[PDB]
Amino acid sequence: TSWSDRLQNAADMPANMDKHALKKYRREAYHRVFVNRSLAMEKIKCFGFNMDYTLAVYKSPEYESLGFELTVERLVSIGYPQELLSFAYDSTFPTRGLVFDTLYGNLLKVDAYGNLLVCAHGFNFIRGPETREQYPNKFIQRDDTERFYILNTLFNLPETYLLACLVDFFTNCPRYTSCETGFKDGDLFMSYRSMFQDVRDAVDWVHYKGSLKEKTVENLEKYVVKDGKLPLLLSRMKEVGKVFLATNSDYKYTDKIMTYLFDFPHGPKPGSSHRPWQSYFDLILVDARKPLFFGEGTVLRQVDTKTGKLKIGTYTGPLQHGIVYSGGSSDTICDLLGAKGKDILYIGDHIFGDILKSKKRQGWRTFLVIPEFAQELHVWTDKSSLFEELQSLDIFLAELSSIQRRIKKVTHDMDMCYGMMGSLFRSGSRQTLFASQVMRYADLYAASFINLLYYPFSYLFRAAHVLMPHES
Amino acid sequence: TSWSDRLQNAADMPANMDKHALKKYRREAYHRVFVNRSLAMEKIKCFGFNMDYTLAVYKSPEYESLGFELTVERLVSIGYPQELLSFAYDSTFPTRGLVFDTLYGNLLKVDAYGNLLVCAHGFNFIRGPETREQYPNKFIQRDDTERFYILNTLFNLPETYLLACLVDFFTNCPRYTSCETGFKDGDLFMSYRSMFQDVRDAVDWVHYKGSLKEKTVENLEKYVVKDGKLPLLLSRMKEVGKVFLATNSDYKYTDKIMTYLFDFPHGPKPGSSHRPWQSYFDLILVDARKPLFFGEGTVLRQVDTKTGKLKIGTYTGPLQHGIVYSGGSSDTICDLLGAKGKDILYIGDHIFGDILKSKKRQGWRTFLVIPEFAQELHVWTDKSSLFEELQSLDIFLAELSSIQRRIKKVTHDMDMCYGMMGSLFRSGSRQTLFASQVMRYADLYAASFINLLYYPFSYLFRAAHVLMPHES
Amino acid sequence: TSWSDRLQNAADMPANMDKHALKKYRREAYHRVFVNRSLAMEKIKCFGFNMDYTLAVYKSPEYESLGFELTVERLVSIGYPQELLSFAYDSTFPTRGLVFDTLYGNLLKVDAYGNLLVCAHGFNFIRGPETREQYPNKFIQRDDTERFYILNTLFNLPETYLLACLVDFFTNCPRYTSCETGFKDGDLFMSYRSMFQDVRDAVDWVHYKGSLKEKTVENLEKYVVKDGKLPLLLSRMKEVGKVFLATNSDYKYTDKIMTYLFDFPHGPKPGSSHRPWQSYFDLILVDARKPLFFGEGTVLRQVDTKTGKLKIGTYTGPLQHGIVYSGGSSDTICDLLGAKGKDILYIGDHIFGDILKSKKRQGWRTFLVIPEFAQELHVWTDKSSLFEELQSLDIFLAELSSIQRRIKKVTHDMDMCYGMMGSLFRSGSRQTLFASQVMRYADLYAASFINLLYYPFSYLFRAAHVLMPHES
Amino acid sequence: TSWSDRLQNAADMPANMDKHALKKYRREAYHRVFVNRSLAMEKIKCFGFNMDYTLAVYKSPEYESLGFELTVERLVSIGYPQELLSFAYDSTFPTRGLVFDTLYGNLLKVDAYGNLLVCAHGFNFIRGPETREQYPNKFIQRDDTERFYILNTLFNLPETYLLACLVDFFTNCPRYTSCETGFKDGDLFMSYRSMFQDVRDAVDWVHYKGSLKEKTVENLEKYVVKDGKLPLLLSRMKEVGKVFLATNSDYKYTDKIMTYLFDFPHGPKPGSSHRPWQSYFDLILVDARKPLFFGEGTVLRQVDTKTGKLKIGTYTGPLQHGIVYSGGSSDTICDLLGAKGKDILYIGDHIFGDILKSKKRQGWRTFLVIPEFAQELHVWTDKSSLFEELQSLDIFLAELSSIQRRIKKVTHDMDMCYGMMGSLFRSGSRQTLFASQVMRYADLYAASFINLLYYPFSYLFRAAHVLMPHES
Ligand SMILES: Nc1ncnc2c1ncn2[C@@H]1O[C@H](COP(=O)(O)OP(=O)(O)OP(=O)(O)O)[C@@H](O)[C@H]1O
Ligand SMILES: Nc1ncnc2c1ncn2[C@@H]1O[C@H](COP(=O)(O)OP(=O)(O)OP(=O)(O)O)[C@@H](O)[C@H]1O
Ligand SMILES: Nc1ncnc2c1ncn2[C@@H]1O[C@H](COP(=O)(O)OP(=O)(O)OP(=O)(O)O)[C@@H](O)[C@H]1O
Ligand SMILES: Nc1ncnc2c1ncn2[C@@H]1O[C@H](COP(=O)(O)OP(=O)(O)OP(=O)(O)O)[C@@H](O)[C@H]1O
Repeated sequence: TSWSDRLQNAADMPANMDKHALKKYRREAYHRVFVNRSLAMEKIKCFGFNMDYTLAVYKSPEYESLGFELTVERLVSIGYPQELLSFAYDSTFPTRGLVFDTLYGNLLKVDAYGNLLVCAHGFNFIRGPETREQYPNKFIQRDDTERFYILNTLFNLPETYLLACLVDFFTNCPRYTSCETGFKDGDLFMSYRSMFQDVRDAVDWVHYKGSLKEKTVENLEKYVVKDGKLPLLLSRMKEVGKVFLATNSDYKYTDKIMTYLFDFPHGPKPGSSHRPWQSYFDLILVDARKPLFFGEGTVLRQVDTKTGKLKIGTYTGPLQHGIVYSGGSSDTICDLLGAKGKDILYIGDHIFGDILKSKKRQGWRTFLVIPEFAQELHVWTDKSSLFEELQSLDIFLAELSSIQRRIKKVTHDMDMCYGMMGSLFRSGSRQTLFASQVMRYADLYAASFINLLYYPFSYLFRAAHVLMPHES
Repeated sequence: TSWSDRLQNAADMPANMDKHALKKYRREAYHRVFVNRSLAMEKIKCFGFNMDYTLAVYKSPEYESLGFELTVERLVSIGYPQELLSFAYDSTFPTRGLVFDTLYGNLLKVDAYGNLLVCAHGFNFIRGPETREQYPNKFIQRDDTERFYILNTLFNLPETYLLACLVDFFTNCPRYTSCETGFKDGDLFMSYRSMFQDVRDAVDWVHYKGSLKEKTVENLEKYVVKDGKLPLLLSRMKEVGKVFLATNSDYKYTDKIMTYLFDFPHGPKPGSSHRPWQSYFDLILVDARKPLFFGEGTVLRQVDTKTGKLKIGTYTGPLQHGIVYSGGSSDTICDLLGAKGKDILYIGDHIFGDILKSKKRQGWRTFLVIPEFAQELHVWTDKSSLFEELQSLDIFLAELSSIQRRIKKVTHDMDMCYGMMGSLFRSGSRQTLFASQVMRYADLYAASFINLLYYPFSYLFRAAHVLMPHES
Repeated sequence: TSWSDRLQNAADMPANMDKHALKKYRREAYHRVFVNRSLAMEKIKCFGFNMDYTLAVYKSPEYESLGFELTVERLVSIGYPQELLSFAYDSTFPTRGLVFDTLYGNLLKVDAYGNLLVCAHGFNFIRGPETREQYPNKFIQRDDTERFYILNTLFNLPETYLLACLVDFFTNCPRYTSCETGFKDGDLFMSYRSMFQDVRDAVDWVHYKGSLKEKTVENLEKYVVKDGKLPLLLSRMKEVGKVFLATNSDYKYTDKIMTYLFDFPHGPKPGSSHRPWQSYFDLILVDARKPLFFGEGTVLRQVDTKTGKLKIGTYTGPLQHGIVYSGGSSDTICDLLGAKGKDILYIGDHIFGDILKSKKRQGWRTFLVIPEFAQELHVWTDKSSLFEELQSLDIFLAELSSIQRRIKKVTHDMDMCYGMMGSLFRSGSRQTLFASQVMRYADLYAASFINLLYYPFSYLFRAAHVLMPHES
Repeated sequence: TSWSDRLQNAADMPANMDKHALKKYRREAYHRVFVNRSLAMEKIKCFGFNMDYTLAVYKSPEYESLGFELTVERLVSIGYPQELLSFAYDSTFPTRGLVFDTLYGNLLKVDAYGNLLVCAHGFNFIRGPETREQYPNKFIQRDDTERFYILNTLFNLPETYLLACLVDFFTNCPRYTSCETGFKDGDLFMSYRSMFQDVRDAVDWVHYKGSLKEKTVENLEKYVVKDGKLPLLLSRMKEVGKVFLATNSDYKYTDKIMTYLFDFPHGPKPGSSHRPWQSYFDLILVDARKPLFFGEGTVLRQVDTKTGKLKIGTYTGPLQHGIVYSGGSSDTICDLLGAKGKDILYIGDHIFGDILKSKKRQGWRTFLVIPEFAQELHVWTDKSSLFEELQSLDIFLAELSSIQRRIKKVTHDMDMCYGMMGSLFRSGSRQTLFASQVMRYADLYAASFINLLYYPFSYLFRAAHVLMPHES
């Protein structure tokens, strides 16, 4: 049971729009919208979306394995050894949000302060004392972006695992000599940094020049979650405000995916005429180039929706029915829809490029979709006893040696229930950088934005006020 | 009664080192150390200090008025109108941490998200609806550092007030025509941006080329808080670890100020031989150039402590008794003291240049001194009824029009008890950017670091664990 | 008769190595090496080459027309109008070295000071007075590289003509409205700058992702000059020094072209065994990335000459027989060959990326190949009477109105003998930027480096010393 | 007899404005204007000047020694050793235009290609073979501006000598150990780079914060050449065009110097009423900040000519009689005077900041004043026999070992007649970078712009056309 199994299970259920059924449904944690800062939904005048892993949730582990397989094949194609073909994607290893240290070739799980929570070299999980040789302060400088790469997105899950496979493979292959910063192969030296760049380039290649999109579109049922409640919720949003799409993907791929997402023998509700996906949007913008989109952006272009090609020149005209934009900036959207930032609820899955940047650069309201959250929630509630014991040990240790070794043991057993790299949100009692960024920049979050269907449009999402220590 | 009156009052009390007297003393909020993240003092091996507003707390409002007067005189000296000489510093106007908007000439109090809490043009406090003409989303882009300047330090309190005096003066003087972005004076246009730069340059000039330091040193009793408990606490720190000074000030001024701070007819305790201030430090570093200090820093130099001049060349030698450094970097300190970041408690007053940067760049532990906090605490406890009523109104409004107008009225009455720009930490129920940065980057904070004297060196400072909404 | 016709004509002649025959052959201007700075050939220890338009001279106008056709087809493929397919390359329009002004859409021929010599908007040649509206000082700022693009290479001849075709087409097509800085097409605006970037991108695409290389290699006799004297001269160079290749092209294409260049039923001389092209080189380096090559360069890689792919990792080994390098820097070559800069004669066709940069960055000696020079020389000698009359008019005008109008008329008639954009080297009595860069940075120049065959290896190439006005 | 002795000698002669006397006077080389590019004076509509070493020629060696003495005193004041006070400026050592190599501490005389002509470490002149250890290719990369500093101006003559004094002093002082890149002094290391920066900072300090200007103005007869022909030539320029001043100096100093320059008991000619210096200028601009002046420049300000202070704000008004500008850009001048670049003859002494930059950035016509040229001309004509012998040896050596050693010997004897660093313009038969920049960017040059007085305003300055080798 993967996280996308939970989501597709909830997607196969028709929407019971009885007012009592909704209030009861959103009592379960899997259907709730969780709130970091209070948000009065009645003030939202525009609902904005990205597409990938938000409207189009790619099924797991099939999609990650496809991306992994095509990336491995690209690396072999450019000269990596044939043994890469023996790799097989393993969804229990990677957790999202890890940091690859290109100097020493380690995957790191860190908190918001750069403190080390987990350190794996290949598949070898390095314990505290051994990490101090490379990390004397158990700490990394997050601003050293040349050295450290944060694997933010679900698209990064294949390469997260692949980086560890590669370090593991070169380390244990007798043709290579392991050095502090890479591998020696006779008169060739492969640094972890250049290896990382090859992987990163191959993932980009797979997405932009390879066959990933083609293989996705030829088997959409295998790769993309489909939910009849999606047209219903969007149609309700359009009744109370405006709806826009702003995706980094190109129009041809967006058209294929969105057509599939809306391919039901009916419109918003069973019994209604089917409507094209574009009719659900007041504004459609592709090739957004987020997060640059939230600053100067790029030149605003017009898509020829017949050919899927850009028309030649900068588009200077108005928002017209049927027009599709390419590029532009977030100001394009606000001007064309007559919106201010706080009028907008932007619904995305990229913690940095969608949520952090729209919040900090423009003061948009934010809803973070966390696709793995359906599975994380299941583990969290099933193992809440382990966490509670952890909280008790920390309290008992505060009043006071065998307690500290028991804290590490419970922490490990809890973390392993999530996978080898632990929970997206914490390791034991220590929060991750990702958890901290969610809390700070996502006003609302959930496994799926479809959970908004279970709340009335006048709903006041409420968070407790934050107080300083001296104020409480 | 200024905030420095509270501090000097607590400074005139001898230290009662009875173990029960300490535990009782630190029960009062004015003597507590407040905790944002747990910190086991037994792990601290090095105590580091800045000097200005930490070891040398400048008395208020005398010091701010002196800085104001010399800045006004410098501006008049370079050609500003004689009417500036009629200005008089007013400590009830400025609050620290405001943002000057150089485009429109406004002082802004903002939260961590750039939302507007207060907007004053000159001395005219602009209400919500009128601010939307210039701030359509009631929001500023904090990354637009060319436009927005954050007035972080107590040294910025004179210019905070002076900026408002100047906007007020040019606005109401018939020789000038007010425009959106500055003032027209015939064939001369003075933008708010160039006016701001003149003020900023004049404050720098006053500090580096003017008479401020000279006038301070000639009347240290008037301008600098003096506390016999300072040598005692530093001496206790040196018994359990190492002690270092890292100040942006030059050696000649540091020597004068520190000599005064230690000028008692005794050493750490009454009855003990007096010791020179330098003997309290394992490492003394001046001209630190923080925050660059916490990255590449500058070339490490050696001070000739006889002449107060730098010796010629880069210093390549070891840490020797009596040596004084200039420049260098935070790595200089860690290498020379054999410390890792988390071994260090760095005690400073600059939320950005001392605390944020040492935390994020180096993983140092941090203690933020907030000199005005003595007065803020007094107002907070005296007016806790107003805040409680505010909390109740927000709760009552959440279950549900005359409540919202009452919320704004209580918010104003509460804020005015702090001064015209309100509390350093909030406006009503909304936290400031400064409060958020304190919580995120200051592990400990207090009105004075002397409050550490009331805690044993094995003390475990404890903060509650942070949980995400779905985890609680 | 194109310039490559002259070259291939001289290539079909076997080499007469009789000492008197050589001295007599190099008396004709078409076989001379011309000298800007004295160079003692006996001091040259390494002969270095680029490949494109130096070793592999592409036949004209066939190769330019092929590049033009594929670029037009790429532009139409991305959405430019079908009328582009009616364009046909015209070798009489473009001269190399013109500057495209992306602001106003003009092709400019300039001198080294940025003075305007010729200005064409589309195919409309703008006369002096009309150019002053856009160029008030008849002058462009050459450092404004965002605005002005210098079309340095023969590869730029197709796009030189295509830019003029496009400006001409959009200007005279009634669907578009001509504006100062581009064309309006309803709600789309196409600036000259974005049009230029489309052209530039399409030329790059044609070379790197399109079919240009493929179409060249499938008909090498049509597209590439072949000369049996090339293996002979290289073999003689290797007898007295070292020989290296440093090309921006990739190994697969280099191998195909060079194999063709050496595909004779014999080696250096008729009767000798054929040798593979690689045997003529002590060092072979592809993917050079000049001019960055002459600074930090890129990571040094090793080519797997079986697969044509790079081996994985940085190459740390020594110069071995049969090894082929990729990337690296000019220091790679100097270290591996044990050469200092002035030991090296580098033979290239890129006035900026080969000659200027190797001279200024490294102090290499330089030989500039100018493929069109064979034709320019023919016109120069045939029309020397027109130039002489021009020199006389300038002298007569200096002793003194109908003379000035006659100077412009002779200047035009002379220039048109070269083509519509005149001589590569001048317009009338005014030298071009290209001529000035040749004189300053090319120690030697000729239509072909094969002209070195007509000089003994001890030859002292001599240039007259330059004197200041007061020194003569 | 210094170069300023020649100039002041020619300045003490009244102007004989008889038409025949002028034509005869400008036959002597000392009164000629030398021509690199033809210039029709009738086309010049604006004459522009800098002040320092152009209008105000500082007497030699008195002014250089004053600058040297104050710089040494500043260095000692900040901690350099007392032995510096034993230095005495020596005008026979420095030549203008040398390059200080901050890596190895050498003064270099180079040609335009970075080839080494002279290399002195301290006062030790390093011969060819010994220079190859540090300069393997006898070549420096001129674009390595962090390493190499070109000493362009006469203001740099004191520090040119001082750098050599310092290297000499530290090398031969037993307290210091000489290393490749600087000097070790126990636990202090002084790199040549930081030593150079101290010198550069001290020269700036002397000019901007020290007593150099004050000491100059208190004895103007000692320090500044005064010529009654200066008001006459400027008055004649104003009769045929406009005249402007654009100086990097401030107004207070400009006013003092210019008042002295015009302090005669008469105006342009004996017998005429004296006029204030400002009346000779249509436009006066101080604080120009050249060469940035020739790009974006700085904010245009207005000088209050009563107080010598800037008025507050940007000046938006028109060119008015009596107005004085500060800052701005070259476009300010062109707009206000209604001039295009080629209408302007700009007369300056800074080969880079005045001449090169105004030529390349704006297409101004240029006149380079070379104050030492009066003395260089004397030596050139007196030793023309040595140069002729040198030319003969080079020719004789071209037809062909004892000739080459005789070429070096004649080259040395010729160079030493100019000073220890040889001629500004060459070393033997090799031209300097400075000579090359003069030829390329100075349309006209002379020891003084006063030489323009000997030419009628319709004069056509003529230079021979430049031809490529194949064109002649
Ligand atoms: N999740 C992320 N993905 C990619 N880049 C990020 C992410 N978070 C931060 N960055 C960027 O990485 C750089 C270094 O981050 P740094 O920790 O210095 O600042 P920060 O993110 O503001 O830290 P904090 O979380 O303490 O606010 C910054 O430019 C920041 O914008
Ligand atoms: N108190 C401060 N004083 C001066 N500069 C600051 C302060 N706080 C942040 N900055 C700097 O101002 C710039 C813009 O801040 P921005 O809000 O973009 O990032 P941030 O400070 O990381 O935000 P956040 O508080 O959301 O983490 C950044 O370079 C940041 O480091
Ligand atoms: N033929 C060329 N092709 C491409 N870029 C060039 C060429 N010639 C010069 N450049 C670059 O264009 C920029 C602007 O040239 P600019 O005229 O400012 O300097 P320059 O080339 O040194 O001039 P000069 O010819 O007077 O020496 C510089 O960075 C220069 O290196
Ligand atoms: N006399 C000078 N003084 C100061 N800087 C200079 C001088 N001459 C050139 N420069 C600057 O130094 C840098 C390096 O010069 P470089 O030799 O790379 O270019 P260049 O001056 O165009 O050379 P060339 O003389 O061959 O045209 C450039 O930015 C150039 O503008």
